[PDB]
Amino acid sequence: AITSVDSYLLSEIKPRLNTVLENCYIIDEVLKDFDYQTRESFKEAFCGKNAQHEVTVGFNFPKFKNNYEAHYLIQLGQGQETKNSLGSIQSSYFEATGDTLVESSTAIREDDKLVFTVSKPIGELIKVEDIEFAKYDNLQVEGNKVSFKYQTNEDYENYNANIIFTEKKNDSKGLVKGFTVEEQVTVVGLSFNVDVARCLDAVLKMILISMRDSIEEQQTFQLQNLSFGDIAPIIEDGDSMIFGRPTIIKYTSSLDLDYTITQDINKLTFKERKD
Amino acid sequence: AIQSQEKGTNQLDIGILDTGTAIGTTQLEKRISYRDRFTVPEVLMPQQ
Repeated sequence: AITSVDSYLLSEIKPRLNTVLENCYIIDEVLKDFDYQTRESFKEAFCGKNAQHEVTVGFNFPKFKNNYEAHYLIQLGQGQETKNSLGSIQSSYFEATGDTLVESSTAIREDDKLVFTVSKPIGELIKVEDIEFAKYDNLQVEGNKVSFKYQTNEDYENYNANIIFTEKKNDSKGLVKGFTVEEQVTVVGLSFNVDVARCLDAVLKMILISMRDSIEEQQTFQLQNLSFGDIAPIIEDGDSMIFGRPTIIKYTSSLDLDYTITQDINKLTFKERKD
Repeated sequence: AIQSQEKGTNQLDIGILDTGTAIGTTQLEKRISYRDRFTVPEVLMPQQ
């Protein structure tokens, strides 16, 4: 599973940043240490549902003009290989598996079992929220749905559960070959007003903190490290300077490829010899 | 009066940017100051 850190960063940042800027309480919590003036100015400009001004995020070298009132700029940076396993072997799988999904699913009644439906089939069930099925419940997964004994659990006929599971792709089996890569990605906020840049950097730090609970980087992009540069004038040739403070984010991910195996043994030929 | 008007374009990682030099000459008795602002309604500029 080749990793595109930049796209993941963008997808995590955009909705999360919009949600954070949606409400004032979270912003006030974030900007507790800042002075009244800059805090209130940033809140007036960008914060709130009905904010007239808006921030943006995008990759570097855009052929079009880019808004320099407040923008998050991303560039890919360097990368390095840090650790390897014997034969480049990372893991072995019997059934092809895709991404790990989290889905909410209300309990349902079936003639012998309570069940939960899901969007897609199941390759493996990791966890059901606040449940530890015993032998009596006889937890079974049958494609799309997971099921447990009806009678002794009948109080929970409409349990508002949620599920963490894994997609199923194929029944084939193979080996995972790959290594670990230690990658650096640079993120910088741009603004002709330095105070806006400072507040933007603080918001960036908070959303990076919040991201650590995300499933994907919990499973794929562990060992997050941060590093901040100095406030510098990005450009001097305009009528007014652009000010930005670059930040460097580090991640560790496992670049890997699935090598299928067609060998399947189903018969044995134990015979003696004579001389 | 205005001369040498230039629409100098710099293409960078942040994006494209319009900046250039234009040399002007005033009337008598007028004392301009740093970062004064002028606007020419007559002349229109294309942008995309």
